[PDB]
Amino acid sequence: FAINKKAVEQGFNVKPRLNYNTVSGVNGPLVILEKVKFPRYNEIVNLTLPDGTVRQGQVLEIRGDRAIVQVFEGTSGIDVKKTTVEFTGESLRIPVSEDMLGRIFDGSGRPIDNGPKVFAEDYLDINGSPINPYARIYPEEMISTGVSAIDTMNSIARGQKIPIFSASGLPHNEIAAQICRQAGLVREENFSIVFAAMGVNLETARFFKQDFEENGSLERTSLFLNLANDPTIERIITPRLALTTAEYLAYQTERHVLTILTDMSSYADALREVSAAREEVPGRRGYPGYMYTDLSTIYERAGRVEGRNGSITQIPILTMPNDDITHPIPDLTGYITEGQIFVDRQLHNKGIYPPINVLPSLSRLMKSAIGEGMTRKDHGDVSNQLYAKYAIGKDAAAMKAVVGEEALSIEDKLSLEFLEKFEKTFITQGAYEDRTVFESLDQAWSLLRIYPKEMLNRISPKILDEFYDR
Amino acid sequence: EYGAIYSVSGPVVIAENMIGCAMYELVKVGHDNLVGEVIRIDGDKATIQVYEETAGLTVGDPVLRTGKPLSVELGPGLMETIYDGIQRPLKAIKEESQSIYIPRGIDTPALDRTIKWQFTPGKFQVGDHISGGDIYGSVFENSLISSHKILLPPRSRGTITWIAPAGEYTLDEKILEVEFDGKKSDFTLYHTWPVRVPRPVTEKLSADYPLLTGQRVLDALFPCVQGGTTCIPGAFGCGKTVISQSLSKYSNSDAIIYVGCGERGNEMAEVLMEFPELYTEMSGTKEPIMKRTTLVANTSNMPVAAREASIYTGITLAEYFRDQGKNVSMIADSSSRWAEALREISGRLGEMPADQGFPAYLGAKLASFYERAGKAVALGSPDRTGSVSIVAAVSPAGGDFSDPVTTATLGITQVFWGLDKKLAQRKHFPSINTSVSYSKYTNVLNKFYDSNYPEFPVLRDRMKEILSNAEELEQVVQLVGKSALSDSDKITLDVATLIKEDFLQQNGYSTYDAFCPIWKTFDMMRAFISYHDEAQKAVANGANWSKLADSTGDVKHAVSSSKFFEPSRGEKEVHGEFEKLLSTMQERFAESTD
Amino acid sequence: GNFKSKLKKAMLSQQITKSTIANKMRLKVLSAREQSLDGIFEETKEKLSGIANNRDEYKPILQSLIVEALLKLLEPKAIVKALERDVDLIESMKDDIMREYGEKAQRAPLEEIVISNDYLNKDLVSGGVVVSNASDKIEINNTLEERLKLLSEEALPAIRLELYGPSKTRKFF
Amino acid sequence: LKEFEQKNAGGVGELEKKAEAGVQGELAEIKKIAEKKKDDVVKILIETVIKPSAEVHINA
Repeated sequence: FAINKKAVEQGFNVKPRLNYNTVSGVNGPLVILEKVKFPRYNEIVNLTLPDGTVRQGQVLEIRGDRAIVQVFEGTSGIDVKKTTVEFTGESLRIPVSEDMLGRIFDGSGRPIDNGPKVFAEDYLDINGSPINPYARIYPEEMISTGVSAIDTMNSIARGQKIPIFSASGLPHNEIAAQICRQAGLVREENFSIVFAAMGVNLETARFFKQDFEENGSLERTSLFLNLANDPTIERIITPRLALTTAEYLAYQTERHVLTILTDMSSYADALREVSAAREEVPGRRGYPGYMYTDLSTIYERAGRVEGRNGSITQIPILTMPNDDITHPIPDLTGYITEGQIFVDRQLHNKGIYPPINVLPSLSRLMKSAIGEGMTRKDHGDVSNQLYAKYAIGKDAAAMKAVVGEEALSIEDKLSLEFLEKFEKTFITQGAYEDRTVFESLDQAWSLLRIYPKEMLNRISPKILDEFYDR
Repeated sequence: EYGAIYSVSGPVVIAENMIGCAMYELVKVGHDNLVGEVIRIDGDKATIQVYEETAGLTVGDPVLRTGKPLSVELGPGLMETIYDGIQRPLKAIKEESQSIYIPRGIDTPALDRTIKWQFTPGKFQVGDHISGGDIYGSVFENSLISSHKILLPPRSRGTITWIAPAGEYTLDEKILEVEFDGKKSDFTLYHTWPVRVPRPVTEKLSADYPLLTGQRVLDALFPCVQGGTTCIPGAFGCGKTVISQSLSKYSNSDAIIYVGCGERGNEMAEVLMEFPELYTEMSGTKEPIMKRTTLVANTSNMPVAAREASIYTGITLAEYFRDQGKNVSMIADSSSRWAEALREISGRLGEMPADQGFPAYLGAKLASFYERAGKAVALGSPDRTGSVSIVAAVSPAGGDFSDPVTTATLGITQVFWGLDKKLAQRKHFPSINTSVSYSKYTNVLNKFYDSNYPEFPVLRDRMKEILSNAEELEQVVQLVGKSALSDSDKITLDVATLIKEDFLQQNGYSTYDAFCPIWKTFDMMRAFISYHDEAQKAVANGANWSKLADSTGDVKHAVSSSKFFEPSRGEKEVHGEFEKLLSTMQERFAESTD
Repeated sequence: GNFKSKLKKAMLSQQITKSTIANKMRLKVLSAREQSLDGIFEETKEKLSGIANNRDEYKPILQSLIVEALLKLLEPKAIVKALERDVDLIESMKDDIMREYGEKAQRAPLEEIVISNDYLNKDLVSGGVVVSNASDKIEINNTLEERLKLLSEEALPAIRLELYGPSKTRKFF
Repeated sequence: LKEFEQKNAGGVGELEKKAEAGVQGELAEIKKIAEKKKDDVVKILIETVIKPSAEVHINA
């Protein structure tokens, strides 16, 4: 009590704030003040247009006695004779509390569910601070998503940051909904969700809301919605609010958060948008040079820590512009994150759901995840053999389509049959068809038995002797 | 005396009333004394790059000076610990703050100032003459490093007037006094040095001793000499972490300085809690590796500027250890991040760019940095010898090999280990593109090879030509098929696949497939070449290879499984096993072919 | 199969309804809490208005408020606007204002003070002052109601910790 | 199907009253605690707002 109280006794510290009236410049999304007294870098101001409306913004540069304020909600209609700028005197901060669960917030974090203002427990700077590596522990426990394609060859550990690449016009939303609906552990249900969507159409938002309604999980989650109609500059704020709330919950309440961002492509687009507004050096494809650092800042809030039992997990959703991995967005995202799950077109064109391929997918934490106390030793070797045979089947199919069926050795036809059966039965599963690791692996064993035992190379003899016979 | 802030823009700060400031002089700014580095000077004002977060700074904040450049404190205790980019211990910060974040403006000594060391005097006595770089006593540091030599800092010379006796001291004690023209000299167990100035050295030399890495392909086709440089491009999926970790673990270096410039960060915790139980037998036995390393960690999340000084600190520490005569081997993690930081700083400063937005001096900076590596003879009386061998790992943006940073590096380095993406996707984990990757220390190493393994050089070229011919026949067979293929071509393709599946695959998790000594790989590739040669001889003598291969049978399986032999069994028992396998294979080809 | 789909969607509808009921109950509870807190704030306004009707106590309070406004403003000249009851004592104790200014703003004593012919909506305010520089472009709204409203955004954590006990779930403050 | 719909059709009021009664004690407890600790908070707020604090920007 007293320990907590001493941390809050400084609240009763009323401090008047001065509001200037010397707006002396404007262009694009930037506003320029003059004769400001002792500026303060990266603070918050509240404008007041002549009609009484008030917009927010933060200073980005401080010359000698003049601050280049940046406005969020556009700049049209700003007067030079009547506007009145006001200074909060402190950086951007938001209230937080465990009561935010079950509430819906707009892009700026104010409630939009007809409820009252959050009865805050304290305020926190949105940007946060880094975590010293010495106080970090990588995870060693496996989550069971029920999706065989994931829970078999690309496992997920509590603490990982696995993005889900995707292309416009694919059911990534349904995959995310299924994952959140089947987020159980291998083995309570403390998996709070802080879904935070930016720049999305109305139907996606309503679909997500209904999906959360049906599973009786809305009372265990919070929503940060920012549709397309909202201002672009404000877009870059929402993920930071979401991550701040997630880390607060996971490191000051010992919860097990599960955050699922979406459409990081729109966030990068907003970065480009209000980056070319200024004249900073462009990177590749006109993107800012420091997008790598910014994305690192966004992503590098993950994993478990020394003292707190809480955890955290990120599943951001990407939207490749023209189905190219070499695009800068996926490039940097892969450079940062720890493996990712991929989605193809043809598989979707082939009516296969979930249309997940595995050849380009990767997950680093598999090594620590799999083992004995959680799964059978075979786990890793089974996956490796599946990779090898799948690749061989793919190349054999290509070559056969090229030349014909005459040069396809018996092994080639076996590989073609294996590839067909795999892509037709192993991956396909229903919208509500769960698959625990045990039964999924047992089914997977069925597909390999088509091969004669001896050819299997990447699998140790013990596994073949003790499992292939059955 | 003091200066006031005049303008701020993210990481760049411009002060005023700064007259006595020099260029590159270290400065402390803000009410929390954030560290900076003056860059450009214009009258009263002088641009500063800040090495920490700049949020909430206000115009009018006082600015201080130090009058000395950036420097790192050497001496005992450096090793077995973890430091940030600007030489701040990390465990001490967490313990003192009892937090999980890094409190901005926190200050701690570089080296622990409380513990005491069992010092022993050297061989010099009062009245003797000494010059910079001469040892004057050893210090016990660890069971793995019994002798931690202490040195007289360069550019300091004279005749010793008083020395301390054997005993236990803290590194604050003044254990030596040097009498130059005046008696203004005192020396404790430690000193400092400006990072941007490479440490002096008596003279360089030519490296002619291989840097064993434990990897089959690396040691066989692209050897790395103990004293050279390398480069490891990638495409964020090639899994280059595996080879970095393997060489940091099982290499034969006396010390290693892992440095992380813009890393995922979690790997730092991985190495932190993974190393403490992995023993080495270089000296005595059972000594855990963590008593053989120093980590300079700087995650990509932490401020941009520190990514600059991190690598300088790492290389300076490596040079210091080399000066003791121990063949240290530093290894970087991502050079591209350094170039990105430099580009960002240049662009924010508002200066004309160069190729792909980068500045113009990046090539010169990279060349100067790489030049510090190389074997040499220490500077001092004992005449000890050391060596450094840096191993960078570039990371292009699009995954190709045409970005400016990679092109600049390839003009400097002399060993190239390219990493393909598709091979990694196929789980052929040591995925190295054997088509473009090349080495340059091949010829010089013959002096070692003839003494140790005369036949190795001809055999490596044998395999190289075999692989080249297989790659030349693959496209023709793909575009036509096996219809127009002779028996010899099919033999070549089969042996090429056998090599790609056996001699090129590895996994650092199986006990036997974690470290391959030189002799094991030598014998294995010897056996491979002998098998192919016998097959070619038989088919030339006349036999249907389609018929011959089925009869040959089990010998192919035996050579494929040869790698399963437990390494370090006897070092000669395995030699006898290889001899017996070769003999039985030759007999089989003598009879089975018949 | 269609009947199975129909019973599935019926179950979906009833589950949605019960979830909505739970959400509405939680919102009602939170709204009640907020209404009680606002009611608590309400009393302070009338208490301050009552306090603002006693000259003996009011005078030092007003003097201190104007002094704080000037100290933060740091200008040689100033303009203050309110009901002009105390121009005499103010501009005469403005000697004391200059004295305390040089005591704290030791750079120099204040040059002058000017009282505007404008006033405030005293039905909307209960005293206080508004201070602006000579050029009348930099203002510090520092009335009693404004101060109370401003404080009503920073005491929320302290107010919570006082009214209720510490959040039993919180483990690290 | 119609019988199934009617089964939970009439239960809407049942659940309404169930939840309503479920949250009544907390509702009155909030009022009671608000009454208990009201005056002191008002006194603290008045003391804080009325109390000035001489200051000047430190960098000046």
